[PDB]
Amino acid sequence: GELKAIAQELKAIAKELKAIAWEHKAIAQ
Amino acid sequence: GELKAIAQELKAIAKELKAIAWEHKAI
Amino acid sequence: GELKAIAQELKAIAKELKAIAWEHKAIAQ
Amino acid sequence: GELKAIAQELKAIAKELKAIAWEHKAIA
Amino acid sequence: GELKAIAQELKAIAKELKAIAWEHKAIA
Amino acid sequence: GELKAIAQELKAIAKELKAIAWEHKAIAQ
Ligand SMILES: [Br-]
Repeated sequence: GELKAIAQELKAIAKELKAIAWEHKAIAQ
Repeated sequence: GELKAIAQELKAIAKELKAIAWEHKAI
Repeated sequence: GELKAIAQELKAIAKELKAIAWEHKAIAQ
Repeated sequence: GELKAIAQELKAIAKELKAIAWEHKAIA
Repeated sequence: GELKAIAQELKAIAKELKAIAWEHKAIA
Repeated sequence: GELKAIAQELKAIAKELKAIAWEHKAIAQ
């Protein structure tokens, strides 16, 4: 379904944001 | 429901953005 | 309702991007 | 209604994204 | 539509995100 | 459909995020 595909994109977005959040944390040494 | 699920992913999103807002406040 | 839930999480999202905007604004000024 | 409320939050999100971009450009 | 309107704001979001990556591309 | 249109913008959004994500990594290096 298209609602399911919408959740899938939101999920991929969340993990990209997860990674960036981690970079900032790492970069904060 | 797939709307509930959509909401969950937005919740996770706000969680990461919050973490990011902080690490900026932390640098 | 579930659409309300979605709108509420987008409000929260908009908020964090506001905070992030301010921190960047800070770095500049 | 609710779909409207969603568009207006998106709008607000777009606006804040634009604010961040401006601040990036403004460092140099 | 309202759905149509949501897509336009999401399109606006994509655009601002693309501007952020451009400034970042300038730094990096 | 309009839902597919929405899912496609979310796909475009994930892409730019991904690029920004790779920008932060390059700085980390
Ligand atoms: Br950023």
